[PDB]
Amino acid sequence: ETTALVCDNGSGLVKAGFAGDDAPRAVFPSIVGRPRHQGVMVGMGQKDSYVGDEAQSKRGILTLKYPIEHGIITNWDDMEKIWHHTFYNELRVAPEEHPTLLTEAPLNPKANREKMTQIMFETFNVPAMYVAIQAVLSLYASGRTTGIVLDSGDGVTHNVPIYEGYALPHAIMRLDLAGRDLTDYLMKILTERGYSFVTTAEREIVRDIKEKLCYVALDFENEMATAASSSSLEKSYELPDGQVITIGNERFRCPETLFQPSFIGMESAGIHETTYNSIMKCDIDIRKDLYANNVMSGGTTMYPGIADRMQKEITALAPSTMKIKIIAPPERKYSVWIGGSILASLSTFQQMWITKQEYDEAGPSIVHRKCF
Amino acid sequence: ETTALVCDNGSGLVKAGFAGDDAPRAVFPSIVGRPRHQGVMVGMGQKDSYVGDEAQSKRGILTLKYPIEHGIITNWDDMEKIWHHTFYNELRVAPEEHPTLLTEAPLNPKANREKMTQIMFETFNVPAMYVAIQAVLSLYASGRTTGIVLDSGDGVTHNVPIYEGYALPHAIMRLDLAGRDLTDYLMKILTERGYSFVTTAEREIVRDIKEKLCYVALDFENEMATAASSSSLEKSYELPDGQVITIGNERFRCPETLFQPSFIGMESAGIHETTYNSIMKCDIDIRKDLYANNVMSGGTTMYPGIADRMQKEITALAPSTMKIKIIAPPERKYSVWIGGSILASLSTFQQMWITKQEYDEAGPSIVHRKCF
Amino acid sequence: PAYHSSFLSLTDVPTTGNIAMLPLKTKFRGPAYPADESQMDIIDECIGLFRANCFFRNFEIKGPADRTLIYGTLFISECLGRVNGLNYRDAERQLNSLALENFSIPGSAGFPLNALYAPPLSPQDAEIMRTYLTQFRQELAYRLLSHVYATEKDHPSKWWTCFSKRRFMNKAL
Ligand SMILES: Nc1ncnc2c1ncn2[C@@H]1O[C@H](COP(=O)(O)OP(=O)(O)O)[C@@H](O)[C@H]1O
Ligand SMILES: Nc1ncnc2c1ncn2[C@@H]1O[C@H](COP(=O)(O)OP(=O)(O)O)[C@@H](O)[C@H]1O
Ligand SMILES: [Mg+2]
Ligand SMILES: [Mg+2]
Repeated sequence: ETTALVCDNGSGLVKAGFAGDDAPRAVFPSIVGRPRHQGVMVGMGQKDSYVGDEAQSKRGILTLKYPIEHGIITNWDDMEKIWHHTFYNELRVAPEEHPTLLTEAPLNPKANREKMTQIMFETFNVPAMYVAIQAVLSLYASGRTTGIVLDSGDGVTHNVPIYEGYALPHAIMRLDLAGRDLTDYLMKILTERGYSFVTTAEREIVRDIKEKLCYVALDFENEMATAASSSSLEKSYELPDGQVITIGNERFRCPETLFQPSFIGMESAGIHETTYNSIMKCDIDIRKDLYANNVMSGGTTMYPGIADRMQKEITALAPSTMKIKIIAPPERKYSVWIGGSILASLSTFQQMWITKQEYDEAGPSIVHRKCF
Repeated sequence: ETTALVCDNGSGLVKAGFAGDDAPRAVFPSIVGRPRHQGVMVGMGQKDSYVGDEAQSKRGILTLKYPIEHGIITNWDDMEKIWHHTFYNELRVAPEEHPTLLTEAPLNPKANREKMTQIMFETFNVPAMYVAIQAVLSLYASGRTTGIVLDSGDGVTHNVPIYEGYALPHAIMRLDLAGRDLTDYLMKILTERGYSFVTTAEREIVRDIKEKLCYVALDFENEMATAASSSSLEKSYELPDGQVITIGNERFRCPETLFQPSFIGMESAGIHETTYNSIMKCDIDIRKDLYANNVMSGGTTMYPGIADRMQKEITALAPSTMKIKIIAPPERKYSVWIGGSILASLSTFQQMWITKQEYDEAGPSIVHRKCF
Repeated sequence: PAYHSSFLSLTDVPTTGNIAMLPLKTKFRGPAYPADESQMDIIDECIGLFRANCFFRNFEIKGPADRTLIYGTLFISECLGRVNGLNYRDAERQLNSLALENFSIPGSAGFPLNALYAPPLSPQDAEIMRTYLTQFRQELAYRLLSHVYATEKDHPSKWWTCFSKRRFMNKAL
């Protein structure tokens, strides 16, 4: 086989490309657009739908509809059309003669996996693929073979403790709070200052604001005390229309929701406390590397000042007699892809695909008994 | 001159080395532990079983299980694996190049010894081997000729009284209470303190606790009474996780079971009383010599303060006229191996081997014919 | 003890270090030039002659083809020691996994037969030797699996695995 495609099916973005390298050959938001206007002027082929960067650019007169909600696909038609876009208009390769690599969050419904693999078989006529949890891909990106991995994507945040060469399925825990919920909370709290953001285009604008302005509080009460005399923390940003805004404590109050999920009315421990609980749920001995290897992946885990806050929280919760260090590579966006490409390029993996020949009689149910 | 392997496959450790060495050069726990997790991780050549120090180090995700139960072999395949490890990965000597010297507890089942010699001849193709007794080798290592040898290892506790040369076979008393039972009792009595240890890894942890935080009180009732003013009795222990343990009367209560076997529900006399019973089983003349020659042995007898208590109890039991002397060499941990190495390098011994041709022509009953 | 590879008489055969680049038939990927489909290749003759070579204890080498035969014999001994008591699909999985493992090569410290096998001359020679040995042992394992289950499916034939404990030349991978 010449090459092997790897398609990181992210909840908010899409990562794709060939094996071996690391640079993403195709990155674009996972969005399908539907126009919501008459369009009196007629000509040059007014298409019925827009995807990717084209939809992102033309969002002015479009309704942006995400196809994945909390790591679960719910718009299968839009999803297969996005996959068509990825394999034709972005990678410019024929899917009929290349193995694929798909990424799925842990604890996802089995129906999602079966229908994904059956669609990839039938609609695309692909030789084989694999469905691996993105935690092991993050671990490959880190290069090590041991340590709990905190993954915080756009829809779902999950932790997977993996000791040397073995994983603990009973200790795997996930949370339904992620970047999309953070964006929604930021959009809600911006209204306190009078700003209005309701349409999905305004949601994208708020997402960009969170992208390039927000940061994690090292000490929540201390920074509230500092913001009482709000003179330096205030920043500014320009909207696409042209009018300028100013964001004060809302800059760091919205990513604080990760550590206090009660802000958005969810009863659940923060990311730090969930990581601590997942580690303590593990066996009494394997906790060494689990304290000493906290691999953070995902786009949401790249706020300017999240690593130190997480380290402080875990140090405070855990016993003081042993060290806790946080691993956070600068290439944190694409660690899942890097791990996927490394796994695909491994020689030992060449016989662990789910080939079409075996599917010809096994059926879509083979995915659970082959990938797990 | 005629170097021979000396393998003392004790119930808790496998002490091995060449004949004539001052101390054994191969000591490691007798544990074979398979992984108990799915292990979705691929690569790194994850083995299917780990033996010895590797198993102890990886015990975080391993199902450790001893292949021997109270001196009797119950996991013959696991014991063959352990023997292969000892011969190749630890001593690095071909089995068919040097003879071996084994030990087994008195009154053991005959099939155990028969299968032991059968395996070591059929499988490893060793030239010759001998099956001695732990008490005899302890007498060798003590540099004496008479006296009753109290041997208490991980598996079983046994006394073999030996006069000048001659050993009385009708006065051998064997008691199954041993270090593993003491460890189990320690696990049970740590629950009442609050700390819970369940799995095999926690069993190794509590064995490590007893390794260095336990002793035998010279007096029991007074020690328990003065434990009420808990000042100089308890002292903390650092658990592998990081939280600290604090054991009080548990320090000396779990080794007390040796002298009071009723704690674990056994209608048997303690070691202090069974020694006197074994002495009284002998003839009326050799008892005076046996009183003044008490050879302590085994790894269980390394409790700081056991010799004094044993001497006091035996003095109380025995008539007050003659003196009771107890022998506690500082190196009595490896006394059986020292005696085996001493015996192996003796000129008269080469006629006492079981040559390969003799076994081939005689079947597996030659060990009963010759060894004992 | 006079049994030797029939391809030691080959002329103009390419070589790396002191190991011949003998032709091989396989469905795998590697540098070996495909051989005729109606002949008696190196792997087939090595498998056929292993059951008699593993009993000798004195071998005199005549050329690089003998080195290839010795390497094949060592791999066959290893596989027979590993394939014991398994299924068919599990057997192919385990043997492919062990064959693809990053093993020791002549010129390295871990090679037991470093005395007889010369180190590669150049890094390119080292890499071509790497791929040659990988392809060779992959195809050898495939052929051995094909031969040993010639009668049943769910269990290895005990006649062919009774040689597992036989330790050919007392030196092997
Ligand atoms: N530097 C950054 N600052 C703030 N947020 C970021 C940054 N980089 C990425 N994000 C957020 O991370 C999200 C992308 O996560 P992604 O890697 O797509 O997860 P998944 O692949 O699981 O969908 C985006 O919604 C974005 O808001
Ligand atoms: N210093 C010590 N203090 C307390 N217990 C010990 C000490 N050394 C060894 N032991 C106990 O002795 C046991 C080992 O006995 P061992 O000498 O291996 O007997 P055998 O060789 O017959 O198995 C271990 O289970 C351990 O709990
Ligand atoms: Mg993701
Ligand atoms: Mg012993």
